[PDB]
Amino acid sequence: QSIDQLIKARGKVYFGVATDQNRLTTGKNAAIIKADFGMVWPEESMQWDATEPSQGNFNFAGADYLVNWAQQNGKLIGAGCLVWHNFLPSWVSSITDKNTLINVMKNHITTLMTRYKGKIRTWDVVGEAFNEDGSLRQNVFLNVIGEDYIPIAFQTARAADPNAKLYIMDYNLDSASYPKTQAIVNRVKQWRAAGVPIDGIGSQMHLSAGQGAGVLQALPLLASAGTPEVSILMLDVAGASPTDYVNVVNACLNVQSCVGITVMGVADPDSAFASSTPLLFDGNFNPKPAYNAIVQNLQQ
Ligand SMILES: O=[N+]([O-])c1ccc2nn[nH]c2c1
Repeated sequence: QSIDQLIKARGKVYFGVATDQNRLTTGKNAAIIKADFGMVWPEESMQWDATEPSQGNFNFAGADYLVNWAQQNGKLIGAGCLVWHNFLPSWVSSITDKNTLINVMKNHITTLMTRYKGKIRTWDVVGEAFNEDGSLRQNVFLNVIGEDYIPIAFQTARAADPNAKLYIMDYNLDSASYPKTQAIVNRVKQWRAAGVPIDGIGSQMHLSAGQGAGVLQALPLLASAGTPEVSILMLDVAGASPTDYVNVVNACLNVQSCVGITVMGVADPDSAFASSTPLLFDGNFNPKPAYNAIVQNLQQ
C-alpha cells in the first residue's frame, strides 16, 4: 500500500522523501519511490556547495537529474536550501562587505529558482536561522547583512518564481514549551505582518525516541504563526517505533495547514544515522512495522 495515496485520500497533498541521483540509480530506491511516495527532495544536489562551488560558476547536473526523474514519474518536487550555514562554500562565508554579500545571495537565489521556474512546488529558502534560546543564529548572513537577510531572501525568492511556496525551516521545534519553537512563531508572525512572503514553516523532525508524542502539541503551535502551510521535513525516528511514527502522522492530520510529510530517506543503511535504524524500510528494502502502522492508521 502507498502511504502517499492514502494520505492524499485523507485530504493531504503528499507523502515525500529525500533522495538524489546516487540513490535513484542503485538498489530498489527508485521502485519504492515510484510506488509509495508522491514528492521528492534532493538531499544534497541543490545545496550551495553543489550548485555554486565557485561564484557565478553553477553546476546543475545532479539537480537536473532529480527534476527530470520527478517529472517523468509524476512526482511533486521540493528543493532547498537556498540560504543557511550548512553546505556553504568558504568563498561565501569569507565575504565581509554587506552590498557584496546581498548581491551574491540574491544571485544564488534567483539563478536556482529561475532555472526550475514553475516546476518546484516548495522551496526551503532559509534554514536553521535560530539558536536554541530563540535568538538568531550568527551565520555569515547575520554577521554581515544583519537580520534583514531573511526578509531580503524571501522577497527575492518570491520575485523569481511566484508559483512556488516559500518556507523557513528549523530543527528542535518539537516541543511546545521549548524557547526555539515559540521564538520562530513570534518572528514569522511579525515578518508576515510586514508583508514578507513566508508561505510555510518546515519542521526538521530528526527525532529521538518518544518525541512523537510532543509533536501533537508543537505542530499546532507552529500553525498558529499563520503561515499558509506547515510541513514536516527530514523525518526520521531513532528506533523507528510505530508509536512515534503514528503520532507524527496524527499531528499532521490534526493540523489543517500541514500539507504533508517528508522522510529523510528510504532504507536504514543509507541513513546518516543508520545504526539507530530510524527509517521506514530495512536494509533488505522491506517495509518495517512502522510503515505498516502508518498504512493501517490512514486506512482507518
Ligand atoms: O525534507 N527533507 O528531507 C529535506 C532535505 C534537504 C533539504 N534541503 N532543503 N530543504 C530540505 C528538505
